[PDB]
Amino acid sequence: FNGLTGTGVLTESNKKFLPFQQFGRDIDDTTDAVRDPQTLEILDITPCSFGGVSVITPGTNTSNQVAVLYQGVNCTEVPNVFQTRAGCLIGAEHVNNSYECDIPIGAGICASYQSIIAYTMSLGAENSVAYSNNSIAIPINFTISVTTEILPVSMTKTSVDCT
Amino acid sequence: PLSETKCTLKSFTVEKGIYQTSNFRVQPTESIVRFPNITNLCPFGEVFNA
Amino acid sequence: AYTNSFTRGVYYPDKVFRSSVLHSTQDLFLPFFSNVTWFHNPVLPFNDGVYFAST
Amino acid sequence: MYICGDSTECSNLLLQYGSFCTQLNRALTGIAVEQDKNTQEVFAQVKQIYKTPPIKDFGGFNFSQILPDPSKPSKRSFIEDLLFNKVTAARDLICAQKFNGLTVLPPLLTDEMIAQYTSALLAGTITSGWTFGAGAALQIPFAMQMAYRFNGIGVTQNVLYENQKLIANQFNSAIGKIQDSLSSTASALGKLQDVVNQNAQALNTLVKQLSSNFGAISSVLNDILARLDPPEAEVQIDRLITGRLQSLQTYVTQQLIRAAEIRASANLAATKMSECVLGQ
Amino acid sequence: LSSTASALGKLQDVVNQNAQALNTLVKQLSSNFGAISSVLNDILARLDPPEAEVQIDRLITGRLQSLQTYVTQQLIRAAEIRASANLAATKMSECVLGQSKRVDFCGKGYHLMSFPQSAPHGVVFLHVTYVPAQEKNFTTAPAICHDGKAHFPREGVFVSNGTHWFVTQRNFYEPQIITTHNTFVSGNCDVVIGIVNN
Amino acid sequence: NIDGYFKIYSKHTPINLVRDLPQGFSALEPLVDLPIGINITRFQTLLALAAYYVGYLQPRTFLLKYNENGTITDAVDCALD
Ligand SMILES: *[C@@H]1O[C@H](CO)[C@@H](O[C@@H]2O[C@H](CO)[C@@H](O)[C@H](O)[C@H]2NC(C)=O)[C@H](O)[C@H]1NC(C)=O
Ligand SMILES: *[C@@H]1O[C@H](CO)[C@@H](O[C@@H]2O[C@H](CO)[C@@H](O)[C@H](O)[C@H]2NC(C)=O)[C@H](O)[C@H]1NC(C)=O
Ligand SMILES: *[C@@H]1O[C@H](CO)[C@@H](O[C@@H]2O[C@H](CO)[C@@H](O)[C@H](O)[C@H]2NC(C)=O)[C@H](O)[C@H]1NC(C)=O
Ligand SMILES: *[C@@H]1O[C@H](CO)[C@@H](O[C@@H]2O[C@H](CO)[C@@H](O)[C@H](O)[C@H]2NC(C)=O)[C@H](O)[C@H]1NC(C)=O
Ligand SMILES: *[C@@H]1O[C@H](CO)[C@@H](O[C@@H]2O[C@H](CO)[C@@H](O)[C@H](O)[C@H]2NC(C)=O)[C@H](O)[C@H]1NC(C)=O
Ligand SMILES: *[C@@H]1O[C@H](CO)[C@@H](O[C@@H]2O[C@H](CO)[C@@H](O)[C@H](O)[C@H]2NC(C)=O)[C@H](O)[C@H]1NC(C)=O
Ligand SMILES: *[C@@H]1O[C@H](CO)[C@@H](O[C@@H]2O[C@H](CO)[C@@H](O)[C@H](O)[C@H]2NC(C)=O)[C@H](O)[C@H]1NC(C)=O
Ligand SMILES: *[C@@H]1O[C@H](CO)[C@@H](O[C@@H]2O[C@H](CO)[C@@H](O)[C@H](O)[C@H]2NC(C)=O)[C@H](O)[C@H]1NC(C)=O
Ligand SMILES: *[C@@H]1O[C@H](CO)[C@@H](O[C@@H]2O[C@H](CO)[C@@H](O)[C@H](O)[C@H]2NC(C)=O)[C@H](O)[C@H]1NC(C)=O
Ligand SMILES: *[C@@H]1O[C@H](CO)[C@@H](O[C@@H]2O[C@H](CO)[C@@H](O)[C@H](O)[C@H]2NC(C)=O)[C@H](O)[C@H]1NC(C)=O
Ligand SMILES: *[C@@H]1O[C@H](CO)[C@@H](O)[C@H](O)[C@H]1NC(C)=O
Ligand SMILES: *[C@@H]1O[C@H](CO)[C@@H](O)[C@H](O)[C@H]1NC(C)=O
Ligand SMILES: *[C@@H]1O[C@H](CO)[C@@H](O)[C@H](O)[C@H]1NC(C)=O
Ligand SMILES: *[C@@H]1O[C@H](CO)[C@@H](O)[C@H](O)[C@H]1NC(C)=O
Repeated sequence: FNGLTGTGVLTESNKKFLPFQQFGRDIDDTTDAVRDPQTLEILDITPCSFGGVSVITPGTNTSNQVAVLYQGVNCTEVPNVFQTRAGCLIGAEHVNNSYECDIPIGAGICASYQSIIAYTMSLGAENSVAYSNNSIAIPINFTISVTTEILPVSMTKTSVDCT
Repeated sequence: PLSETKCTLKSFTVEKGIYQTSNFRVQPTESIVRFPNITNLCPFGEVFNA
Repeated sequence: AYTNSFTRGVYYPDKVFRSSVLHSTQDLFLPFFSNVTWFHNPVLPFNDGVYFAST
Repeated sequence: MYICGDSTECSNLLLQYGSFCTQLNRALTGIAVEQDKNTQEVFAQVKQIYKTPPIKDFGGFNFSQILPDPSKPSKRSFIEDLLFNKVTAARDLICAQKFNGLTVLPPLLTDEMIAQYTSALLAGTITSGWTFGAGAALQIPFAMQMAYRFNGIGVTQNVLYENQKLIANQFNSAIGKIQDSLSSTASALGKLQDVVNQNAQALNTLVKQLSSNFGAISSVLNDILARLDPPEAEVQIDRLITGRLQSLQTYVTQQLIRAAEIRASANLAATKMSECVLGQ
Repeated sequence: LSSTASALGKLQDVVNQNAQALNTLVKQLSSNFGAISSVLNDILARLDPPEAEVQIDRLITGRLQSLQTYVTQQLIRAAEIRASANLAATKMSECVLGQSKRVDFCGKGYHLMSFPQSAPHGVVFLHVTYVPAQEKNFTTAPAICHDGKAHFPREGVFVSNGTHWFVTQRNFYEPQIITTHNTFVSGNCDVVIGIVNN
Repeated sequence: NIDGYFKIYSKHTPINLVRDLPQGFSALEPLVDLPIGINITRFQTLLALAAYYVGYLQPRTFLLKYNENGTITDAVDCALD
């Protein structure tokens, strides 16, 4: 603009600069607005859409097809499609059913193989226990179950000669 | 994308999961230089035309 | 003579715009609650910068 | 992008600096997955999502203060709303990004799912007692659950039924008192407020660090590239890369330490849930 | 355990993390951190002492940075495994050498004995727990009064199969005839809400 | 003076006091800058037909408050107390 150099998408905004102020600044000290020196109109600057790309795969041992997630961005501007609070999904078909979360997408969405379906994860099977101020439930039989849990207690003792 | 996942994992077999990959940017399509108006030109006239 | 400058001498140090933000700066300023000379003439010194006001 | 964005020269100059940019992403991804595991571990203990009966003959006890509010859009349980309002984003449209490569990922479980989990735990505790934490959920009149919990501490059952009228009033008044205390006291939620403040402080110090000079002639990559020649720029750019990278290392290490202590806290919270909520 | 894949995922995770950290550490040895070359022998054969001292210095500082990053992360991980080992020791002492009353500390359900088994860099427990099933539900009453005095059960609960009233322990349906031998009295039956005659 | 630039700031305000500078907050917005490139060490006032004041600046750190409209009305003189 004058010496202010940067990259971003521009837009006129409602901010009211004083007559002498040339450009705005953010709380974190990043440029946040600019005054056009020809027509003196106040512009607003937003960073160009960037985000990380993730690959959702059921495993090569299962199938060589995957679904891709573009974090954060909007499907309208990505150069089956499904917009989510976590990002844009492509290659995964959204279904209204719910299931146990196979692998997590984010914001309550999970994906799993079937052809890669994306669904709102189920917290569990619902049931209402027949509560009453008068009735109690007692078990007439029992089962013995053996559960196994694994804990690490140590790790390889490595020494690196610094010199 | 599957091949890129293989490359980033450095394995020809990938187990079930979600993996990350290099990010992307909406590339800038042009440059925009916006210096203010030209004014108060130097008085070169007389030296060259007096 | 002398008079006390209470909370005057604040000036926008740069051409930047900040909204609702609290900023910090290092710059030449007139310290708050400082002595100021009352004048009705002579040639003053000029250290690096001065403050002036008039009724 | 954080160390130096849109600069091919600096990108190359950093390329031959090693595989650091992989270790940091790996550590942060591990931290994120650990956060997901923390929430799942604390809350996802019930197998079946129970739900409270429509009718509320709980022997005079009054859980309306803690049970989910049907009228509310969020279905949060009145007190939960007070908590959410007291504490200081992708809230409306996805905008969790900044000019410098810093992004925030969303949690696997949204607040609605956490609220459903806590509602299931409340319903199980109210109707079935501590049985649902062991096997099939066995319903039992809540007055009788309190009778058996009295017997646990070492007071005969009769001490309850005779005082049931008074005990119900004490319980309800105490719950209302908690509501009022949370509304009034200022530093009540300091423990959560401090973690959010610490994370915001870490991010802000990380971003403000970009404007630091680190002994280079300027703080902007494009500025340096413009004003000096390629080799002098390279030696100047190198100083910026080292400083930026060291700052990022410090941030990652601080995050790892903080995540370790938060994991300890989450493990303690999971133990408290499992023991005191699902049992006595 | 034999069939399921990733049954031992936690020990695998520990080993994978350690091996990955070492692999990164050795890989960093290949990077030149801006020096002329990433092999000290190459620099020493190529350059004179005073000039080589610059390249050697840059290489040394880079390698030292990588090594201290590695050791810091290793300390973090060691603290994590220290916490895990403390938890494992507590579970050993409380659930193997005893019977944990604290619920769900050792497996779902009410806890019976437990058995330890060794794993390469960890321990595997086998928690034997008592889990009820086949739940029949009855009607109950907090107390029953008889001759004007209220009776409560010494241990167990009152239940009726629809026509007759019984005392049973809470965790297993064993009905018994209500006698003055397994109940105790406290006052008359006006203050008790929900009392029944019998 | 700044390494060749001569800066001038100013403000106006009507007051009731007649003794000396009143209290209240006043932030000086800038006027145009002059790149003269020549030192200054003295100065004196032109007069016509008496009630003016003079202070001297000093290096110092401050905390400045901006409101929603970008105007400054608050300050902390960081060595006052
Ligand atoms: C810079 O020059 C442009 C072009 O002459 C000016 O734009 C004009 O501004 C007037 C108002 O002063 C408008 O009525 C015209 O419609 C504008 N025309 C165009 C083509 O822009 C602009 O105002 C000048 N600004 C400065 C600061 O000198
Ligand atoms: C309690 O549960 C056990 C386990 O299901 C029952 O034992 C089974 O009984 C059936 C019918 O006699 C046999 O066919 C099975 O072989 C038994 N299983 C085992 C593992 O031995 C038992 O009958 C149940 N008791 C009650 C009273 O319901
Ligand atoms: C000096 O005089 C020359 C010639 O008279 C000027 O150049 C001409 O200017 C007129 C009016 O702008 C143009 O229509 C012609 O096309 C120009 N001709 C040439 C050959 O330049 C010139 O503008 C005057 N001033 C200066 C500074 O050179
Ligand atoms: C449970 O307690 C709540 C308040 O703790 C009761 O709700 C109040 O009811 C009274 C009488 O109808 C109203 O005047 C209040 O406005 C209510 N308060 C709120 C916050 O809604 C509720 O009635 C109690 N339930 C029972 C069964 O006693
Ligand atoms: C992706 O972008 C679209 C629009 O580009 C968002 O949908 C709405 O679009 C209309 C028309 O442009 C706007 O007036 C609305 O404000 C937009 N919605 C919102 C919430 O702002 C769509 O919401 C975007 N994706 C996401 C996940 O928000
Ligand atoms: C536990 O009690 C419930 C409630 O009485 C039983 O379920 C009811 O069974 C009757 C059978 O005549 C039905 O008419 C009701 O519609 C049922 N109600 C509900 C809410 O399910 C249940 O059968 C009892 N438990 C067992 C194991 O039988
Ligand atoms: C509830 O239990 C009582 C006691 O066992 C049952 O009454 C007895 O039933 C047996 C078997 O039919 C008879 O041999 C006895 O003569 C009955 N009376 C007594 C005093 O034992 C009663 O039938 C049970 N009720 C239900 C609905 O199962
Ligand atoms: C369980 O709740 C029911 C319903 O609230 C109670 O039944 C009421 O008992 C009173 C006793 O004075 C009667 O006046 C009502 O007519 C009954 N209502 C119905 C619908 O039957 C029952 O007493 C409660 N039982 C216990 C043990 O608390
Ligand atoms: C249970 O026994 C009590 C006590 O007898 C009954 O309550 C009253 O008892 C007095 C004295 O025995 C009688 O004169 C009344 O007729 C009884 N009834 C009432 C309503 O006062 C009670 O009715 C018996 N049954 C139940 C279901 O409680
Ligand atoms: C900041 O500036 C805005 C306008 O740029 C002022 O808002 C006006 O306030 C007055 C008084 O309340 C209203 O009558 C106007 O409708 C508002 N809008 C406009 C466009 O004038 C505001 O008062 C200024 N000060 C603060 C502290 O916000
Ligand atoms: C691949 O899948 C098959 C079928 O489920 C299974 O038998 C086999 O063990 C799997 N192999 C690997 C390496 O996971
Ligand atoms: C899911 O439900 C929506 C309506 O909310 C409907 O438009 C869509 O066709 C449904 N798709 C599936 C796969 O059920
Ligand atoms: C400066 O002002 C203070 C406060 O009124 C006063 O005590 C002091 O004597 C003054 N000194 C001078 C040199 O003006
Ligand atoms: C100011 O005076 C110094 C000597 O004290 C001189 O070196 C310098 O060039 C002068 N600068 C200006 C702008 O007058």
